[PDB]
Amino acid sequence: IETVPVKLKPGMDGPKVKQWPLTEEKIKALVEICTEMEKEGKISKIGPENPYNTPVFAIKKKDSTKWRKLVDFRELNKRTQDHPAGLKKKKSVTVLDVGDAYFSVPLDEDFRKYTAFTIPSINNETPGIRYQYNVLPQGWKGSPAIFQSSMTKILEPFRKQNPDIVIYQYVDDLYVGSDLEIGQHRTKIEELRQHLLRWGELHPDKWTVQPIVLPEKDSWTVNDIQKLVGKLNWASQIYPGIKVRQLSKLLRGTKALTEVIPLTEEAELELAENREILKEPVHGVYYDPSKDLIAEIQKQGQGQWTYQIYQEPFKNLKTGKYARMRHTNDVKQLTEAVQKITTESIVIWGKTPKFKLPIQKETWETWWTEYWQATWIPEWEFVNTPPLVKLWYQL
Amino acid sequence: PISPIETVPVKLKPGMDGPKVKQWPLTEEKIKALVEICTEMEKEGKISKIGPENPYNTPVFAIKKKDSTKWRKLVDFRELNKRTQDFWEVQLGIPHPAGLKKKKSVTVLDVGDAYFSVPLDEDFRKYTAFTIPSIRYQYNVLPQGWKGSPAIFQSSMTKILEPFRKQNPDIVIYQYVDDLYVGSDLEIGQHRTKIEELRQHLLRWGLTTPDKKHQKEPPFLWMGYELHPDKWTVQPIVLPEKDSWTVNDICKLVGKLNWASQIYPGIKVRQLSKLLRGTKALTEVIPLTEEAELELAENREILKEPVHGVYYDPSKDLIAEIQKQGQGQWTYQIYQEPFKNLKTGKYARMRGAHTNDVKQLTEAVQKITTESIVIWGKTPKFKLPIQKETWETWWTEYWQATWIPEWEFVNTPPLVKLWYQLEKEPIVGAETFYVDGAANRETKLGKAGYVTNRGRQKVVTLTDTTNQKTELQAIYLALQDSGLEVNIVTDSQYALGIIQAQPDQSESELVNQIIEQLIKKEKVYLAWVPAHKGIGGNEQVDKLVSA
DNA sequence: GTCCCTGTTCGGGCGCCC
DNA sequence: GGGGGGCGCCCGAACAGGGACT
Ligand SMILES: Nc1ccn([C@H]2C[C@H](O)[C@@H](COP(=O)(O)OP(=O)(O)OP(=O)(O)O)O2)c(=O)n1
Ligand SMILES: [Mg+2]
Ligand SMILES: [Mg+2]
Repeated sequence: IETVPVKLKPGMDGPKVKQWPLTEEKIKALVEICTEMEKEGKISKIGPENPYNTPVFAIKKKDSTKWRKLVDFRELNKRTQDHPAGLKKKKSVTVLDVGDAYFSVPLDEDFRKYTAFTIPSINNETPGIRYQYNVLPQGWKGSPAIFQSSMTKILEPFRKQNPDIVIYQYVDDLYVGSDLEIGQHRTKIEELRQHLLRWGELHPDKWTVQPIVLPEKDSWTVNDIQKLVGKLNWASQIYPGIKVRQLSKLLRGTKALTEVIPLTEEAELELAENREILKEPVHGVYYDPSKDLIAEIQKQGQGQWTYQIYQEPFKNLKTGKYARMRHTNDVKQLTEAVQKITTESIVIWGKTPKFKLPIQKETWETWWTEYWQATWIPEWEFVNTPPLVKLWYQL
Repeated sequence: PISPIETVPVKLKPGMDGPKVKQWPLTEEKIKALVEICTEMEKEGKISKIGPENPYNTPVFAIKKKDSTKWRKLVDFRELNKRTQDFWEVQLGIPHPAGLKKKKSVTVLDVGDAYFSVPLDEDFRKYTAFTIPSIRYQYNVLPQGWKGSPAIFQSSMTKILEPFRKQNPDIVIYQYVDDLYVGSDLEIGQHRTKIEELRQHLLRWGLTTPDKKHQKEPPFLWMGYELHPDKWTVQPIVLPEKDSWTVNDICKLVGKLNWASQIYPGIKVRQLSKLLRGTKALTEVIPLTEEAELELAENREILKEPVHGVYYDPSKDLIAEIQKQGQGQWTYQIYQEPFKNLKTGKYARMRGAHTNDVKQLTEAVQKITTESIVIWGKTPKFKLPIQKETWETWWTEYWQATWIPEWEFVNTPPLVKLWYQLEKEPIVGAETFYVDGAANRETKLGKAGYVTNRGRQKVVTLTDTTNQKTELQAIYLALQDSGLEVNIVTDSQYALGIIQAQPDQSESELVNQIIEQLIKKEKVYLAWVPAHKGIGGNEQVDKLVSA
């Protein structure tokens, strides 16, 4: 088949990211997967005169005897030349991995060199083994694009036959929502997979926001109120309606932290007012597809994680909470969090967020691939957060 | 002979042209050596004489080789290298004897004149023009001084070995440039037959294997080690002994010890390492500190004793044990059977202006894990001098995600501990201090001070300071003037973030003094409040320190 | 905006291997 | 004396970001 020419963004050069060390398990898998891909003409061996590189690793689904290869194409995607509102409302949504579909389309010869990657060896027994792609690579943003036309053709009948079903794709992923019973949904999914075979679970209606909420108690110490005023002072950035004037007034003087303060009539009111302001939703937040979704996550402790998505500060598109059983592995939990938040954002806006991760770069890089199960990878950066904001979203 | 392998196409960077560079003057002894080498290569088709139709040129010299009875022709291609395209290096690291498995039969081979067996691209040959003066040539093979040569050689060597590896999946070939360690589970006779097969295979591809460099019996010399059948050792290390030390000599001593720490436990180099903190040139002499002087002897003593590593049994677990050396210095041993080290090492990086021993221990674990993954491709089990409870406290309290993989406590002091603990709730019957700082950006003058619920107030004037500093000074002063239990309220995110992280060491004299106080105290509680919102009595103290 | 502090990255010197 | 690539180690420059202040 003839190939679509593909460009880099102008003034931009191909990726040059160093491969990280892999475990024996992942390397054995990769070497296995790669030799087959080489037989099927899908990838070719290349030299070091190709100066590009993109990291590669591998993930093992659940309890299975099958590894999926996974190329970190985040950089390449950034450098590569350049949504169903109903889907977030289905009672059930299944995610299928239709990446295989891509290996059937060839890839622009003049582009192949940017898809170079390297298999490492245990103990550097040998130099890296370098490959490049000859077909459309999973994980590359160019892949759904080129293949979109053929993707519509596969589906148009299934859609005609099932007009109540919404099918969405994000790179290697097919998101499929229905309003059916389970079993009816599942049997319907097996239908699409069988329909897909001839060509060659989520519950977005139990997604919940985590509101800001204020302590309720019968006696207040100076400390209780000092915390309260500070938390409200910050919240008043997210809701201009909040006020901490009356409550401040009680902190007139210079008093012992454990002194109890009887709440005045006004202060009792301002407090009631504020409780209500927090219930009334964030006015004026318009999703902009020309800007990046930022995600912040705060570790709350004891398996509780809180998160917010916004493109501009204090202008949250969403704010959430993430609960987990209270041998807890913080790093495992955080990457399970990041995966679930990315999933939501793909569904709600069909785009991945930039994460600000509350962890040390090296801790995270040492371990996150042990817990990854997605076919995509969000951009991210690392932050040592003000322990101020942790108390703000505290439940 | 020259490999019949395909060349690897290379090119200059765009807009660039080959190197024109005068051949600096050589010693006679070397010119004699070079024509000896050149007349030989030229017969062998490895270099070609050029005419005037070649504009370019690049210097050339020769250093004796390691045996020191033969010479190595080198070319200072520093300039050509600036103008040659980029390569992606394919050599990802360095094989380590501790990652080798026990083999029934072992061999070590070198290739004879390795680079000069691999053909260089035709179109790129002109740029290699050089001149032997007493006759001027270009290269037809890879030269030793070009930045293309290592990756091209390493990659070619890998292509050449692929067929053999495919055919002999169970013979293990550690390939380091042209060095080959070949191991098998065969009896010596059958192994030797396989080695002949390997050698003929390399010969058909143009790579000779001189018997001089063919090891057949142990101990094998390989990558700077000696490999005996059940143990390995590093080749003897020799530290300098000057009575006057320069930066260069120091750096040369640091390196040699770092290298040593892979199998000699206990090595430390902090005292040495700081010496070169300000020093701005290799030439600069430096006086040893009594501290550093003291280190060297400790190390110098460590080396005197005999040590070895063992090979890796994959059917047994990997264990790593960490010890604390004080000063942000850590040592580890990786083993499978006790008192039989696989290898050793040290961690000593200081990440952060402020930190404590639990963070540093977490950084050690991360480092050893990454390193274990490279060498054995799996994580070790840990044995750490930290109580399970200590870790849990830290993990609970800490606001970052943090984690150590499977591990077990080992009561080998000095144990790692948190040195103080902020109260989660305000302390009843503890004086409340409202601290604050202000500083003038222009004049650089400041004030730190507090106000207490018991009527006390104090203000201290500072010089050459910063807002952040005044804010830290205010906290210090309140710790200084308070009893063993104090409640402190600050409006400084900066200060609260530092202290709340429970550091026990800091680059900062001030934070060190603060840390000192915090440890002396029975109970401390740090509250934050937002500034300039008239909150009492952050309000009253803010008034005092601003003038 | 500026100044301050703290983090990352990248480029030096050395070590070791070929 | 004058070269190359890899990994390691330390160090100091140049950033990048956030808070606090004019
Ligand atoms: N200081 C060095 C040492 C080696 N090499 C390269 C070029 C060599 O060809 C190759 C392998 O090194 P050897 O010491 O084995 O040297 P040769 O294989 O060139 O020669 P010999 O026949 O003496 O082994 O690594 C280099 O560029 N610089
Ligand atoms: Mg050789
Ligand atoms: Mg102030």
